[PDB]
Amino acid sequence: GSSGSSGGTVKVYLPNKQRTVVTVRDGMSVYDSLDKALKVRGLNQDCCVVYRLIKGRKTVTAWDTAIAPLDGEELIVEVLSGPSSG
Repeated sequence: GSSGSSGGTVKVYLPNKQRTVVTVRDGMSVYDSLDKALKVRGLNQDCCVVYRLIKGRKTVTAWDTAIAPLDGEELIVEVLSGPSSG
């Protein structure tokens, strides 16, 4: 959404129709990053997924992955759920 803000942070969209701004570090991973983002609610990196904003497409992300290559972007943290098949 309209947000004319440019600095050293990132917006994290939680599944709790909520969002949290985190600091962009060049070392930590997405897990250690979204870690709190989850704990804050009590979520876990087991039944949760993070989507990246690419050309307006939720591109799943890895936990082991780094958060360095995430300068100026937004991730969507959701809970793994849905009818796989059937």
